[PDB]
Amino acid sequence: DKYLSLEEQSTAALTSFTKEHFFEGMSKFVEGSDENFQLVQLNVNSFGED
Amino acid sequence: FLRSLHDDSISSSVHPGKEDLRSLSHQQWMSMAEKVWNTHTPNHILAALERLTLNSTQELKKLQFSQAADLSKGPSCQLKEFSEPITQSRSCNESTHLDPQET
Repeated sequence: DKYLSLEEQSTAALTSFTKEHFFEGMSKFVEGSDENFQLVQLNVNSFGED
Repeated sequence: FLRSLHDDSISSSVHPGKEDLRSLSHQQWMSMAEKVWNTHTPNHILAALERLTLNSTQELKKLQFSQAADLSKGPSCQLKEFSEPITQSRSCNESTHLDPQET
């Protein structure tokens, strides 16, 4: 129990890290959407102004 | 041990004779793990694991803050000369001559 919850937190922390550093622009959109966490197909294309 | 398995899986170099050594290492861990469960109470072991887990989480957060700081410091920042030669800087080495990293 308590231990497994801590591990979940650790996993959550690892997940946040992986999002920020491997998936460049996403910090802005994390707030609102509650429900169905569907794995939004991170179209890589947009960044380069160039 | 797991890391060693990992590095090997990644480096495709199946040196013939490594299996005897793996088994031994695996047995060594098994003995140690067994000893741990014989010597200490399950309650204390789990408590120890909880703490290890908290530590591990805190380390990850620190790494997140440190990497964010490295991305925002895009270069205007001037080479401040700070002084004492205290830290060896040896780390896992010593290494960092490279930063010519001119943009």
